[PDB]
Amino acid sequence: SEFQKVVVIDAKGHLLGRLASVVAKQLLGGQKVVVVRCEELNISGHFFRNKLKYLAYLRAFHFRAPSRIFQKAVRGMLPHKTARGQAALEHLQAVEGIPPPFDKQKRVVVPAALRVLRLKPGRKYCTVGRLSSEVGWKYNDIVAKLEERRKVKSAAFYQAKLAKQKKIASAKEASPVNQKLSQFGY
Amino acid sequence: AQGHRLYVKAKHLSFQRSKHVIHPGTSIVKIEGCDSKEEAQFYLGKRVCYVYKSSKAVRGSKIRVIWGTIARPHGNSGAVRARFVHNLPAKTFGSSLRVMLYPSNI
Amino acid sequence: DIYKDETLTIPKGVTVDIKARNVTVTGPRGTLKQNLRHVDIEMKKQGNTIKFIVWHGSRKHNACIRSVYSIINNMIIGVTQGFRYKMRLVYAHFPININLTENGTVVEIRNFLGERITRVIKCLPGVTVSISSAVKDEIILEGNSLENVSQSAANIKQICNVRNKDIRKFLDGIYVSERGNIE
Amino acid sequence: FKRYVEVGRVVLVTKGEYTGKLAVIVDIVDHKRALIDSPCSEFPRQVIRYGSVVLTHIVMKLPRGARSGIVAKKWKAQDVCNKWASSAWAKKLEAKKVRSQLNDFDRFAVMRLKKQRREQVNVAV
Amino acid sequence: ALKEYQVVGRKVPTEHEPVPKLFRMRLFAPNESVAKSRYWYFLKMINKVKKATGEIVAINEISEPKPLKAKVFGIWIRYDSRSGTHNMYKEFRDTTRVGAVEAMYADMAARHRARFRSIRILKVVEVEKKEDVRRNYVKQLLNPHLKFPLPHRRTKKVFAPHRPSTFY
RNA sequence: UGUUUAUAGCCCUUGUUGUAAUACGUCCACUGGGGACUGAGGACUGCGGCUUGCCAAGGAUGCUGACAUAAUGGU
RNA sequence: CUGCCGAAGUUUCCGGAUAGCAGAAACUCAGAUCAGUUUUAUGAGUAUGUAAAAUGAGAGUUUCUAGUGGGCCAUUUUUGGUAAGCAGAACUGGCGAUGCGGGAUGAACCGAACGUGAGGUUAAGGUGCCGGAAUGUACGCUCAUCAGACGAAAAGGUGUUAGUUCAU
RNA sequence: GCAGAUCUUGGUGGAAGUAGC
RNA sequence: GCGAAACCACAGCCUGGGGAACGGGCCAGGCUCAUACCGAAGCAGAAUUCGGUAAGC
RNA sequence: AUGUAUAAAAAUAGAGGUAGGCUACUCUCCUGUAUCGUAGAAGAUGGGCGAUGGUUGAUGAAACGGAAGUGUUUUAUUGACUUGUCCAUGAAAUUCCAUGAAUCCAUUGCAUACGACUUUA
Repeated sequence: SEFQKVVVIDAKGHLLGRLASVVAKQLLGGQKVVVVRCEELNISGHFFRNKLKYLAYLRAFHFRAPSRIFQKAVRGMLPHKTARGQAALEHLQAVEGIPPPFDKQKRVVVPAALRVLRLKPGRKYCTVGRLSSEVGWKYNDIVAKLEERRKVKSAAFYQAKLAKQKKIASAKEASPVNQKLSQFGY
Repeated sequence: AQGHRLYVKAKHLSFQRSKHVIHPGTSIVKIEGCDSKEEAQFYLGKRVCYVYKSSKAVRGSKIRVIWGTIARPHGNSGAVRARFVHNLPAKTFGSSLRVMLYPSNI
Repeated sequence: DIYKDETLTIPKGVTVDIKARNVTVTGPRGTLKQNLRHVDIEMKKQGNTIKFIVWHGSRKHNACIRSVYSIINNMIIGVTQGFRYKMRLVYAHFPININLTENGTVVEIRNFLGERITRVIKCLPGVTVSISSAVKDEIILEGNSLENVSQSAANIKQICNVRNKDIRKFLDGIYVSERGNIE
Repeated sequence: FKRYVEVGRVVLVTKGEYTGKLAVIVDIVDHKRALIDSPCSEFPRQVIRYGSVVLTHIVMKLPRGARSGIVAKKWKAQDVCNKWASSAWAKKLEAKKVRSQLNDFDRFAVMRLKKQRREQVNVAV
Repeated sequence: ALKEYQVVGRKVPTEHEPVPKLFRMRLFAPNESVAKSRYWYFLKMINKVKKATGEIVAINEISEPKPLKAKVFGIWIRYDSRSGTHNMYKEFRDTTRVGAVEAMYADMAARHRARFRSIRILKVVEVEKKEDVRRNYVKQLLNPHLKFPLPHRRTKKVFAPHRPSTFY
């Protein structure tokens, strides 16, 4: 449906293949896509299954960061040999965690890629950041530490916004104009 | 603020192509906000344009327009087929478009 | 089966809350926290009855439900009466010296069949190990977690293992003798 | 949980030509299909799949396999109508339905209306 | 969509036999062309009666008398496989006899990778009595306390703003 | 649990209004819109429909503009 | 340079003379004949040939005059085979003179056979992304820690899924 | 009436400012 | 400082598959004796053996 | 460019808000088809009434924001705008779409295919 000039996507609980396919199609549509929390990406299958899949890949440059793992999946779904697919890649920014510039921006999700809406209950799935922890990535511990720090600050902002929202909500019914002409569904 | 925007935003996706053969005479246009072929029937026959700019100025204006008209829907997802007075360049894939509300039947 | 439900009677524990798939069973003996979020079994609380129901499950899901009920029952028993395990040391020529540190949290075994290297075993949290005076060379471990006590006993038995020696000839070692409820 | 597939539960149809209508489960054909009915004349007794409906929180006392006439009498007796409407769910849906019909003039009157309500800002005044 | 067709056929009269025997069959087909062809397969398969020496005298579609009442149907089939000889009996719960056969054709294809041509349904009978049910799932469906959680439905409108509720 | 309309009802059969409704199939020389691509031919002949004339009937004409002194194109 | 016709690649006797295939001319005919046709029935042994109804096309010549006078693959039939494969003939078309859509790609596979174009609709194959097209619907099966997706292979499995049957 | 004939005649290149003297 | 000649369709990274070579052009992609460990074996212990794991040597 | 408008986390197989004193509450979810914003010759000139508030610009600012803080607020004063409710004029014939250091250098050996290298200078 409606689009935006730049899109920030929260990759928590999103399947790797499903999200990458939607992102790759959006990149070829000229949109600018920024994917945050790339280390919480989920892949269907046992963590043993993906460990050997990555270990087989280890046996070019074998990138270990979860963000570069996601970029590899997106890269394969683009015509990177041509200029059109080259420009699409430069319009994508995959990062782990939520950096400050995208910290205070709305983060949308893709229901077609969400694990809960796409994976059978009880199925074993592995987290990309957790999977990448035993392949060479050594920043998982600190990335989590900033994440809780960001969550505390984000929660404090939400309480301030919620407390402020209570003021307009209380004053919403105070004005008689709301009740007088609420026949329009508003 | 609030501009004018008497049109609908749209994107140029690709030409009417098979796997290995392209037909630049017809372009596939995604009118964003339209999600099915039945919804696409409203926008059939409307005037679509590609507004771009060139560094050289003509008559004191640096804006050039290629006019077209939406012909028929394409697929089940509301994408439409548009034919322009000049075939759209291949480099305008993913570029924005403007779908007017005229000619109107509402 | 549309839904397979296993019903258990809530014990006299003060708290039997299982909110957020975490069972914080608190009783007179103490409070024990267990995680059950890894099993797709719905837990319903109604008075003194706790029901684990699996809907449209398979044999593995049904098997996990039975294991979950057994785990919950073991936790309830440990939080109410506790678990006590007694082990008797066996020696043939060189007596084995046992030392308790940090209120029995650390157990040191020395002179095991003439060994000059002392083996140190750290017990699991919530389990206290003491030497019973009723029986010589007897160690009694009491705790609220049956699994922790069993794991500690297995680690102690594995530590006192004869290597490159005949099992039939050399019978010296430490093994669990008896286990049961403290109360 | 709060919602279960049981005889007498009021469900809301969300797919097909009866989208947005209200119905009550009468029989349980299978874990994928169920028989429903409604007191409204335009809604006939039919078998529908659980993918085309969402269960509301309203549960009403029905014998299994009740006919449409008995269901309609029980529906009126148990006062199911305007009880679902009392829920904020129906009010949100009804507001959405009324909003969809709104034409341009009504939209213009709304903008002036919400412009007046906005300037109140009597917070901390 | 399958349709239950009642097909009556007989051989053409000749000097040897003044009046021929009348054979009636009930079988399921999407259109009357398939039903007539399948009916001729069974008679040749059974009575060894040539199609060229016979004719179809009556064809009639049959509708469910009580499509608003849930029932249990017992279905017997014959299987043509690598071995080429098998017979099984299955039970399904639904409201329409045709619906059971469509569901029946689904599971054989899903499990045994069977085809429409191989299966030759001998008989379909409604099993009204609860005791006569030989299948556990139908028996579970016949208890007075039928209430179960929702099976997951895994439902353009891309880029949702908020996390979906995905709950009741 | 067993029970038989009660202090809920359900199933079967006839009756039942009835000549029900609906779905499906099929048909209308029944009708109302929206979109796109083409305008070949060059007096009159013909086949038809209305009422000499008229017409949607042997293939596009009307009404407008702007630019032309750029657009349209070409290389 | 353009346009229009257009093979054969092999019977048979034997480097050949024939023939066949493809054209030219002159003849007589549409009330005459003909057919990689289907029948009917006679017989003969489900087929067989012959004779006489449907369907389609106007047909039959005579004369002389270019080229070919290799095969490959595939289908079916085949006889023996024989580590097993295979080999051997024969039967029939396609390519060989032929581009096009699909098949990742590819000459033998699936569709389709070609003037220059506009519009429409399809075939085969497809609709997550690369890629035009449903991250369609309704059922199920599958968890692999090498699936699947496009011979050790038989079987074994405290491997499942549906289970059936028989015992209690 | 030419693109071919390890074509004929003429001109001219890269190798190369190389091998080298 | 003076100064050639042979040669010259054009080119110039791999990996596979592409049946006829196909790579240089085409299609999809990049640019286990010992011992360490334990297990089993009377292996009395020493002496160790075997079994695997294991490419460190 | 054409509103280049929107910061919880979290489960989902339950969460959040709301409230009482973690135990008992309640309500909402069932997406954003939401919310904010939006009227004027793209937005004129005055008269007002009514807010006497709101919308903001301008500078003078302090606080917060490491991560990639580079932006969130708090404002202080002033400048205007105000369609909040109204009026009086005005904007058109374009009279149907086109819009100063460093290097070289010298020194340098500490170096060794060649520079490089290495201080000094």
